[PDB]
Amino acid sequence: KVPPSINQFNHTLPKSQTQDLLNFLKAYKPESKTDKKQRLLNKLFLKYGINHITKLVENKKANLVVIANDVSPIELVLFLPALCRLKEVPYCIVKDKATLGKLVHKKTATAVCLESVKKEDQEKLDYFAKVC
Amino acid sequence: GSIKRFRLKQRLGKCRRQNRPVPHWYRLKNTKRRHWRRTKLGL
Amino acid sequence: GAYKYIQEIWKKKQSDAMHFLLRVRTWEYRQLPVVHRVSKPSRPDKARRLGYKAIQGFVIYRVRVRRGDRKKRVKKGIVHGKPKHQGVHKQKSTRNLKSVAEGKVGKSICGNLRVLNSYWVGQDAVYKYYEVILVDPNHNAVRNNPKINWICNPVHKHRELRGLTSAGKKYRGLRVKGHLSAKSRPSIRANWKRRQLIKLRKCR
Amino acid sequence: ARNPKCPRIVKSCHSKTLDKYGLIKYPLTSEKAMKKIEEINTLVFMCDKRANKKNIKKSVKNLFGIECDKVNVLNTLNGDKKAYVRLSGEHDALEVANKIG
Amino acid sequence: NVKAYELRTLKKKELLDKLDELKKELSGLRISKALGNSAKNSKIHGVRKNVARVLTVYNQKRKMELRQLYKNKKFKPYNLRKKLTKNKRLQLSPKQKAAMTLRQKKKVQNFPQRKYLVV
RNA sequence: GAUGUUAGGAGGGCAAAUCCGCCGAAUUUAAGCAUAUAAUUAAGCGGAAGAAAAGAAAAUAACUAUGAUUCCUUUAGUAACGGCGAGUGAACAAGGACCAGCUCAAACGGUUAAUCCUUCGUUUGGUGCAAACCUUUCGACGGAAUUGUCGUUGAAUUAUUCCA
RNA sequence: ACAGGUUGAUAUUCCUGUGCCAAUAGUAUUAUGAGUUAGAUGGUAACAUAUAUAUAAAUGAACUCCUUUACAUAGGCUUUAC
Repeated sequence: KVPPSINQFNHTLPKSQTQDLLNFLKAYKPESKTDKKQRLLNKLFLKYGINHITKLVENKKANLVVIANDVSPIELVLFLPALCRLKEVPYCIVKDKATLGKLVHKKTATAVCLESVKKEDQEKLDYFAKVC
Repeated sequence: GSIKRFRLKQRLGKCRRQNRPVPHWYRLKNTKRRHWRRTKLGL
Repeated sequence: GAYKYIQEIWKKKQSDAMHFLLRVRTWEYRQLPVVHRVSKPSRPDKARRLGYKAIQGFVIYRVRVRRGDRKKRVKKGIVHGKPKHQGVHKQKSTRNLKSVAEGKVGKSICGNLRVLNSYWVGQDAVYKYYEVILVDPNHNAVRNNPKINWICNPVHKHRELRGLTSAGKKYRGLRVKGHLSAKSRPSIRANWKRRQLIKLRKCR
Repeated sequence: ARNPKCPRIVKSCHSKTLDKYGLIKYPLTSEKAMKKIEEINTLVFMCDKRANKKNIKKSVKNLFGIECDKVNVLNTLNGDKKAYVRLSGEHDALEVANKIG
Repeated sequence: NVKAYELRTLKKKELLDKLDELKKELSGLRISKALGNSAKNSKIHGVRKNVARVLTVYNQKRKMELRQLYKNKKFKPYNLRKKLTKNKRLQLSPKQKAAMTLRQKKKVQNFPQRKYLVV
């Protein structure tokens, strides 16, 4: 027998829906190491990292949150769907942990949040939010 | 015995060598001395 | 923020989700061999809050220790002293079980490292399972950092074997100051020795 | 497999191994040994304890014109090795013995 | 009989050749000793001490040559690194020991302890 | 999680007076002895340093209040414990010696982790006969690091004044 | 692995004779005999057969199945050796 709070991490988005959401996020992948150096040399973005994400959710800086399925200690993500619902932001649990890491140039990542995206795509972000 | 192990044989030789009396010219510039019969090596 | 939530979630315990979870963890541990390295801290909140600092040669070890008394060690079940000491069965060790657990990793097994600290993790009737944080001092990351640096000094080998861990501070009574702990403070032996110490001067 | 990123430790010195001169220390000059040289063309040599027969045979050929048919050895009480080196008919012992002593 | 400084200039082949020659002479002295001869028994000591001297010069020359080859590099063989105590080898570098956190550095820079006098 | 004579490193043992953990008696005392006593001793076993341990208030006081730790002088053979027998037995103040403070974690910083490390290198020095040490900034290429490194120590903002 | 001899003191160990056992790499030559125009024959049978400086050589993998190694005590009988 599995407790509800633990149980809710079983039901991800559908695979096709997941891919579509991931693809939509993809272009807002943060500034990468070589690029950062180039920018510096001359003279928006997806925010990650669990502590930072909790603050972003709390302060309603968050607008859409994507949560990884299967971090090894459940506790470090356990509060997050509940918190997101309470502070009233759309959240989605996505199947693949590694890919969310790839999306931020890391070997793994826990959650990723999108505060705002370009005006031309705002409707699509609203659609993902609606699905969630 | 007839047989020995090499370390033991070498040691028996060492004791034998040790016995040899003080050199006669040296006295012209002993107290400690193995004797076989009544004073066993034991090792 | 994140760590606060996880702290409170672990704080409740006998809440359903945690209780299920502890049982599952305890099951896994009951299978695993007695001392083993773990990938990254099992309880991030407690470990980080305690000694742990993530970058490079800080390593986690999970250790299993047997519960209850230890029994008096006298052979064949009889003690030849006075009746006051004749009791074999109910005798109780001075070190806490947590300290023993830090010892079991701390001595030969992980003996490159130095034990920094240790946190609770989980329990069953047969075993208590503790996680021990240990740190290397022969690798640059600890040598360079001005923070935490001290543990590389030669004078901090084997803290867990000397009562110089949080558990160590505990069973020596060093945790509680004030009049209530009285004689403990400069060391229990040292304090006894000072009180006994009988002093004379040249002219009296 | 193996790939050391630099040598672990380097021996600087000339070799501390037991050399050919020093391996064989000196001919034996006992009455018994003189007799053997005379009668059966066999030369008696004192050597280091840690010598082995093959090394003595090579060494003797290098150090003298001797070629060795068979080499018998024994460890004395005193700590010195005694090697009976039986000469081959390729040369005749007496002259070679006379030349060395 | 010969003295170190005269040896030190010489080429390595010549030095080794000289050593081999002395060894042969030494063997000859021993052969004499084993026989009934007494005459030259005193001379062997001289030869042996000379042999020792030749060996010292060659080994030293090699050591220098090896050190000269292994300049810089951060990765000498263990033997050529410092032979200070185990306790010293384990220990921190002074540079590392000295180093301090930035805020502490700021604090020391702003408020150094100072020299002062009174009425 | 295994596996590797993979690359760099570490631990083992000896030494103990002082020093730190354990574990732990009895002879003895009581004119006997059983609780006590001997003793948080001896033996046993583990671990350090040139000293260690302790240390920066979950302290004491009940005053006109003191103010990290250690030690000395002391309180004190006292409060107290104890077949309330034998015996055992503190603390606070006070006089001194010395006199030193601190940082993680927590909060805060995302128009960009500002961190860290190996290997390759590269230069401003200084010593030294040489060996060699000792300072010195600057880049690569790997990794590590958001399952949390780094900065900050509520937050801006004025005048003043300092330090690199 | 045996006999004889030999030294002031050793010998199945030295000497002389005679053997025996174990190794005996790769490559190329040679010589030794086999089989072939990818593996010999005999013997009714039990079984036998290579006498070449040398009885060398009679296809055989995986996988299997044995056997020798390898065994108590007592009592007599019998054969050979000394």
